[PDB]
This record gives sequence, structure tokens and C-alpha cells, in this order.
Amino acid sequence: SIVAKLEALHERHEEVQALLGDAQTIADQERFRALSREYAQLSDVSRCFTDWQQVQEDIETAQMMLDDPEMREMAQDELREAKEKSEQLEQQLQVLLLPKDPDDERNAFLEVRAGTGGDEAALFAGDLFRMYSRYAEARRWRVEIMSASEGEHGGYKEIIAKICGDGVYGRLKFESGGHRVQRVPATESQGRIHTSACTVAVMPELPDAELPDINPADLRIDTFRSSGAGGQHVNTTDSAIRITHLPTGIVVECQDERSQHKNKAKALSVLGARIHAAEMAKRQQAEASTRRNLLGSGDRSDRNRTYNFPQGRVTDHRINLTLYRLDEVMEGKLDMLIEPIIQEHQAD
RNA sequence: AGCCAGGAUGUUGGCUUAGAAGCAGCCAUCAUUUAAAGAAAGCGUAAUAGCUCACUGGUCGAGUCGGCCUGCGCGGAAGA
RNA sequence: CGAUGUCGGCUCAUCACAUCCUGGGGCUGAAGUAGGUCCCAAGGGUAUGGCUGUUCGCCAUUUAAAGUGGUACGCGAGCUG
RNA sequence: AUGUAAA
RNA sequence: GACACGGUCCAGACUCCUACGGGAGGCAGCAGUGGGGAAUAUUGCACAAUGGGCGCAAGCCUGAUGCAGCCAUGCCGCGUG
RNA sequence: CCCGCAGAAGAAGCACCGGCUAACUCCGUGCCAGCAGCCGCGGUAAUACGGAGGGUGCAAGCGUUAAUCGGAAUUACUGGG
RNA sequence: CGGCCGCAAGGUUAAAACUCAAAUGAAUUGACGGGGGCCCGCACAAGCGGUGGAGCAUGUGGUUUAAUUCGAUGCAACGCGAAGAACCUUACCUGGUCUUGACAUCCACGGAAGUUUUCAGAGAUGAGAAUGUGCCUUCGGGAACCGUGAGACAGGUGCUGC
RNA sequence: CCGGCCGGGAACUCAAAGGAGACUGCCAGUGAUAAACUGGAGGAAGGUGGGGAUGACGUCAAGUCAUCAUGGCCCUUACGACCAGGGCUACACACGUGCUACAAUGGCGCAUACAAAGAGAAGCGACCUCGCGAGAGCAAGCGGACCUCAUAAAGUGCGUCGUAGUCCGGAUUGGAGUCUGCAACUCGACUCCAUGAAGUCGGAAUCGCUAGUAAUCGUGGAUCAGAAUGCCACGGUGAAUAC
RNA sequence: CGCUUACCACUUUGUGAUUCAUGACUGGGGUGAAGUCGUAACAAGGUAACCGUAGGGGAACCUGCGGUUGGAUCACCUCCU
RNA sequence: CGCGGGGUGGAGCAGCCUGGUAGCUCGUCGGGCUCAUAACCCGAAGGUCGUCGGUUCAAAUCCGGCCCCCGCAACCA
Repeated sequence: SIVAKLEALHERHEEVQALLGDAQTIADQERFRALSREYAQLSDVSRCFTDWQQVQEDIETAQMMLDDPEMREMAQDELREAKEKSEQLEQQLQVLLLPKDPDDERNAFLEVRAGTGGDEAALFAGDLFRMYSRYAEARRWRVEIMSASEGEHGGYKEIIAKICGDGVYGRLKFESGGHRVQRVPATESQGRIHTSACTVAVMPELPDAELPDINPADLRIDTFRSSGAGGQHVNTTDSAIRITHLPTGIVVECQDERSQHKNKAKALSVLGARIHAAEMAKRQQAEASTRRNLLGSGDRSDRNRTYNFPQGRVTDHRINLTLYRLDEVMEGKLDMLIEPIIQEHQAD
């Protein structure tokens, strides 16, 4: 848990403090950033671990020390100090679990898609839109339906939705993946628990900085004679333009009309169109290569979250939580699942 | 104008505690000792340290330093 | 418009330097080699094949280099078409 | 017409 | 008694020497090495015994053999009370 | 091969445990981690996965893999339709 | 694929790689037939009075909120559990409190139990003042009641009708 | 003082027990002279007279561990325990079940006749008085075939209303109130005044019924300090159709 | 000894057969816990099915011709031997 | 900016030419039919015709003015 992670951070702090005084390292800036993280973490760690060790010692020694009353009063004072130290350790964990980075402040795109069992997925994906809308209206987030493909017996097959504000992606990072469904559904007559799955993609903003300059100082413009037919004038004059980019290597050849300025206009518009095509193709490949890594095949396999409905259990594969509610979870209030994953993900 | 000197103690200053410390960027751009010193114009350091100028002394000892109005010039001014 | 034959190719070249190489120097973020940039200097040299009629371009391999242009973007009373 | 998978 | 393992010549492939005129070589022997592969051994002792070759015989050679070393590869037996 | 010295002293592992086929429970996950020669288990009360205990089988060997035959009269001449 | 035949469509002969522990044949018992025969029920036919159009009462779904407690949710849930929510009931929420406890038992110590009344507080409670001081005497003790301390535990209308 | 009020009786109504009777008992026809069917006579009741209870092996892995018990899981300075307030009654929408209606076989006012089944003591609460009223003050009888709830209503006579959203219907609202409870504001019931909407017979579609049923009308009880149109139970009038 | 003829190996040229990998592209085959559309076959499967052949259609498939029951119904017609 | 097509339920179209009326398909919501879905049926909402001005008894229409999407914009013998 966090105690096994804090010890490795304290050992890395004690190693970096010894390596800093050895004076054998030329580069020191990354070592100074590591020492800054060490001064942020290991001081509160050495406070909280020593306070918890002294509290556990003063409790376990005075609990069975021949049933004394003065040792019991000393253990009560140590328990008050233990409550103060536990509040200080919770404040230190809340300070260490803070999203300082400005990439966490960005908006997001949620893509809830159906997996196994279409009818079940539709019921489930519509309820997950309901689940994150309930979650989103609690903190006052804006929910806009960008695209929603309907199912058969209700729900939706694919939902792509923008959520805007201040800090959507940094709070909803850990939701890309699969979701189990164990339910007794409304579409099933028999009444046997079934397994259904749904896949959720979480995408960041990535704001469009499009249309770089054409850079006529970087354009190589070759004005040479044209091939073909038509007149004496074509032979005398060039009437053909080839423009090549230096940083991308895009070549556009125009031999269309008589005047070169109509040809100049086409030989710049095709450059702009091919720049826009080659940049939007790379952007759509960068979207797809991340979506195929976040969204799996869609099967019933374990992908980080398992939800149990007839037993009353919510068990995730990372940070094995055992919350037996399923009623304060179905109507917003997803703090207890999301927060400790952040707390022991920012420990690394 | 040259020549023998000075050109300080806290300023590791609070700053985003990784450091910006007279000199990346913030603002404050203090005050003493005072022949004189801007908490700094430049060089050099991860930051220091260090090196000059600002300015003040002394030898020296007669004119010198910087802007403005114009006339004629200089360069930019390279072809078959 | 009572006539100046134009493109590309072969041969033949001439001239300017806004110099591709060779030559002499300055700065460098020039340890040496190999470099980047600037000045003077035209004395000499400044490719071979595939494609395309193509000038040009790409490729393959050399070279110290595969210079830019003018001369009716040279040259048909020198030659094809 | 349809009623996807777990005795 | 071979149209010839440790004989000859010619033609071809591969290593080595050369003073470049030309030559040496053929572990599908025992050992041992590279390569292949999941996979397989020691560059050991001696003719003490047999057998083969030569010699009248004594004697000589024998990586066949008689063994020794390694591998639980297979079988058998014993112990770990 | 025989005698003497000393001290239980130096010498026990491998597979399996639902049926075929020899042997039972507990804990940890939870159609996941995984096992498996076939039927097949694991979906929060697992005699099947992992760990512990116990038992079973074989023994300096034990399991897996690869090949042949039998079972297979499922190549039928013995011995099918 | 190959060989042969044919004007062609194509026909004849005839594999291999790969996948699975099933495929198929007859037959029994249930299920069903918009298959047949027979029989029954306000099932159809005929009629009566209704619902759905309006207002009110109740319950549910959905929405909102601190909860709008939980279960039932096709016939077989929806004036259902509830044969009756102002507090109580209440299992829900907000706020203030108690933890061997509100309730069951064991040990040690102290005290008749009880009654009246006052102060602060939303009240639980906290802090008091008087009165009463027996049923058997091993009389260091009893048979009940009350308060304190520790462990066994208690408690749960928390989950699972799968 | 005609009130079964008092004598007086065990006939009769009512009432409780024990029995009788109704069991295809008999006849005629038909049917295999068998089971059985139809019709007829007696009878109050014809062929299980009528109704209720009594629910076959099994199906729905149908519901309840929230009535209870219980395996195992969990909390055990808490998800356990107590207190005050709020909520379970909130509301842009939809559905289910019932009541009141949309009127003239009907409304209003006066007079008047006929019930069964029940409940009652930290209860029913006569009679008298006051209040338009819900109820209040005083206070018998009864743990009961006597006492109380308790005047039954539709039904009948008479007068009015003339087919209009009107004298139908009664939602909602304001004021003054009454009962209970410690407290009626969220969030009880009832009465008076005043207002008095939608609704003029209902789209697609759908429900129950074959007899004292359908429909209509009233009463009582369980729950309960107070709080039903719901549930249970009783009674009055009472059809039509079944080829 | 040299010469020359006959046999003749390595090698070279020309043209075929067979086989192994590779080859842009294309067709069909087997696998998928979830796909889109249709319901073609199993009851008379709601147009009875199957086979051969020709044509058509996004697709199970449809239509015509020939064969077979590996098909139900035959208390609905009326009258009957 | 110059030219044209235009701006009719949430979306397509009639209806403008040639004025006496806001209409029809699709879609949305709700209820039925079925154990449930599809199909089918019923009911409701939805535009004042892109906006404004003028003629007319009457402008969705006839005409004109101002804003918004779309396509074109200097070529060839």
C-alpha cells in the first residue's frame, strides 16, 4: 500500500542525499529536482511513520501492562497525540496527492461504448452516461451530447460527449478501460446472472493549433518550361511551376493554364490542402493509436474495474476497494473510488 | 587622457524553499563608515568567487568633453 | 505581318562575378581533421547513364567541382525534326 | 418477426 | 587379391607456405575443435593377454584390443540405521 | 577380496490427490490468477488454480516431451460392413 | 492442382494444410404445431354496469432533495407488506451525545428500591437538595433493584430467498 | 298514561343444542338386460339444492434471512445505542385501483315505513341544557338478547326546479371554529359562512358478471389517544342474456 | 619418347519436364461469449422439403422443368358404393 | 464586396407562378396491441411561412429594402 511505497521513497531520498554530497556527478539539476521531491515527501514521511510507530508502541505496551491506570492515562494521552498525528498524516497525504500539473486542469472527451451483449451494453452505457452525468452535476460540470448512437431496447451503443470546465481530465484519468456487468437484466426471462462489458475512453483537450505559415523563404519554387502542347509561347516561356517544402518534403507540380499566377494560386492552394491533410492525418493517427491502447477488444476480461450488483460489491483491480454500497455509487458520489487511486498513483 | 590605490559587514534576503546571491525574470531599487561606492552598466560562474566601469583620492598640470544648424565630400555603389 | 525560324538536342564558343573547386585572409558557438559565415581574386577546370522531345527534375556512380546568367533566355545562308 | 452469454 | 581410407595422375571446391618458379593437405580413424542441434565423452596408459603384419627366433608396430576418465543414458544390487 | 581405527557418524528425493487411477481438509483470490492426457473446474463456501497440513505412488531416481506396438476386430487373411 | 472428354455450361478421377470431440441412424418420455378428433372455464356469442375523457384519495415508475427508508415490480407488483407516517412507529437524514454498552449472563466494590423538587441544555443527559433506609442474619454476607471497572460478549430492519 | 306497559302462557317469532329429511328413494322412456341420461309423482329442497373451508406429484433457481429462526460474510469507540427537528405526505410527467359526478327513473325542503351483522370499560356514553353546527357541561344503564353506539338510506306522499354548465356536480381558496393528543405548521378528522373550477357520457383499447347475481343504497368492525373513498362483514331494492 | 585416331570426365550453349520457397492482387475454406440485415430449413416452419439443371436477386434464397416421400390433413363441402 | 439559389413544424416537401385555407410525409413524446421488442393504431406538441416596409377588403404569396449558409470570380484560339 502507501506504507510500502513511502519506504522506497525514503530510501531513494537517503540515497540521493548521499549521492549529492559525493560531488562526483556533473549534472545536478535533475538531482536537485529529485531532492526537491525528496524534501517534499520524506520529511512528512519521517514525521508520520515515527509518530505512528511511537503510537503503536505506546498502545500495544500499555494495553496489557498488568492493567495499570497510570499507563492507561499515558496511553490515552498518546492516543490523543495519535489522533493529531493521524490528522497531520492525512493532511500530508492530501498535500502529496495534489494535482500541481496544468495538464490536469484541461477538459475532456468521454467515449462510452458497448462491448459484449449488445442489449446489456446499451442498458449499461446509457446508465454510465447517467452515472457520470450524476457525478458531473454534483461538482457543477457542463455536459453536452456530441454524438450518441441508440441501441435496440433502450440506452445507447456509442456515446462521445465533451465535458468542459476546470479540471475534468485530471480527475477522470483512471476511467479508460473496461467495466464488468453482473446483473439480472430486464431482457432476460430465465433469471440467471449474466456478464456484460462496456469500454470507456477518456481523451484530453489537445487544442487545435492548425495552419502553420506557408513560409515563402522556405518554399523552393522552380519555374521551368511545361510539357505538352498549345503554342509557340509555351516553348518560349515557362508556364509550369513546381513548389517544394523544405521541412516536410511536399512537392506540388502545376502545368494547368497559360498564366503562372493562376498557377501560383493553385500551387499554393494545393500546398495548403496537402499540409492540412498531412497534419490532420497525423492527428487522427495519434488519436487512434491512443484510443486502441485505451479501449481494448471489448471482451469480458479484467480491465481494472469489476462491478458486482447481486452481491452488493464494487471491487476494482487496482487499489482493491471493497465498498458494500451500490446506492451511494449509482447516484453520483464517486470520490471514494477515484481518490485513493490518485493517492497511490502519484506516489510513483 | 594616462599612472600607484579604493570600489565594504550581514545581501546563502524574502521569491515557485532545487538555486538564481549586485548582474534571466519578478518589485522593493534601504541605510551606515564615509577621501568615495550604483544594493549595480558590462564580462565570467549551476549560483558563487573573480575582473572592469560608474565615481572619489593623490602625482600631474594646461584648456578639454559632449549635443545642434548647414556647405562640400566618404561608404552602401556588383553584368554580362 | 511587300516575312527577323522559334523549343530542346549535337558541334563551336564569348563575356560578367552575385565564386562550384583550386588560391590568399578575418570571425567563430574554429582542441586537430571535417566544418558555418564574410572579403579579394574569372588564370584554369567545371560530369557519365535510365526516364521524358523536354530545358528542368529524380535516381545510380564518380569528381576538387557537376556555378549562376547574358550573347535574338547564343548558334537551322553550321545539322536533324 | 424478435427474443444474444452463466446450472 | 584394389580398378584402392592413411597409394598415383588428371579436372573441380576449400585452407597454408612461397625466395612467387611452384608446392602441401584431405579425421564418413582414435582423441579433440568450429558449425548444426534438445541431445552425446578424454588431444589418457600399454602391447600385460588375444589377434593381425614381418622375422628361424629373440625382438618391432598395432587409437583393433585390454583397460582407465566423464555422463543416473539403460538394467541390477546395497545404504542413507 | 580380507582385517583393523573412529563415530548414526557423510548419504532422499520427484510426481499426484473430481472420475479414468492410488489418496482429504483449510486459507487466498474469484470464468481473473490459472491447471489440464479426455470428460472438463474456477462467476466470493474450489476434494481441480496458488500456499499450508496430511496422505498416496515410485525410489537414486521421479514427472514432462518425442517415437513404436498392444488395447485398436477403429484397415477386419485370422477378424468389419 | 493435374489428366481426359465437351462449342460452352460443365462432367469424370481425385488430395493436402487447418479446426472439433463430436457428427449421424433407430427408438422412449415431456414441450409445441397458425395438425386432427373429443371435452371443460363469463373463454368466445348476447346483454348489463364500468375503466381509459374530469376532480379527489391511495400506490408505483421517473425527477428533485438531507433522506424523499427497505422489500414487491407479467398474468402471480401497483387502496401490495402497512389491520391506518404530526412525535412515537422509523428501519432514512442533519445536529448533539454514549461506549462492555439500550437489551441477556458471570466477577469485585459501593448503595434499600422508590418518591418530591430545582439549575443549564432542543432533549438525551450533566450537576444537585431532601425523604425513605424491609422481607434472613454464615451477620468479611444475603433474594431483587441501582451505579462504577475489565474481559468474554451483546446488538445489526447490514449483505445473501441465488 | 294502549308503551307487551303490568298480570298471565310456553302456542308462535327469535334463540341454542340433540335429531329427522335429500340419499337417483320410485315410476316411464332410452341406453350393451351394466354404469349412466332425460322426463314424471311426492317433497321445502333433484339429482355434488346454495355458498364457504378443505389446494394432488410437481412448475415458476416466483416472494419473505424486513414477522421469526439459522449457515457463512461484515461493523464491533461502529453500519451499534439515545435524544430534538426534518422526511416517509415532496412534483415539469405517466400508469394502476376506488369514490364523487356530468343530472329530470334527478337535485332540494317537509312528513314517514322497513333491517341484519357487530363493538363496548384508562369504553359505549341514555336523559336534560347551550351552541346554526361539528361538540361542550351535568350524568343513569351496561364487561352485556335488557344499556349505549343507533335517526338506517334508497322506498312513498306532497311542493318546487323546465334542459340551462342551469337550483347538477362539488375541486380549490379565505375567515371563524370543534374533537383528540405534550404539540394538528410541514402533516389528522369534522362543521358553518363565502367562493364555487373541470365535467354535458368519454379516442385507441380494456374489465367483471349468468343469479338474489350485475348495479344501486346504507350500517358495523379490525387498525386506532385522533385519523379512510381502502380491507373485512351484514342488510334494503334488485334485472337482462345464455340461439 | 613424341605425334595422331577411338572411348571419355570437369565445363559451355540452346530448348523442355518436374519440384521447392517467394510474388502485388484476388477467390473460396476453418476460429470468434458481443457485431449489421433477412428469417431460408426443423410443425402443414406459416410458399412442404430435398436432388439435378438454366436464369435472376445485398443474403439466407426465388422461379421454371424432371424425379422422391426422407410430408401433415383427410367429420367441414354433397352423395355414395 | 460583384452574381445566383434560397432561408416554409426538430428535418424534408406541397402550397409563391395565378391572393379568399397553413396542409402532407418523416421525426419526438405518451398510451394501447404482445410475456417483451419490431410492426400497427390512437392522441398531443411543433412552423405564421428568415425579418421589415408598400399595393390590396385580404399577403405564406405580388414588389422592394436590411442581415445568414452554399456555389462561382478572368478566362482561351
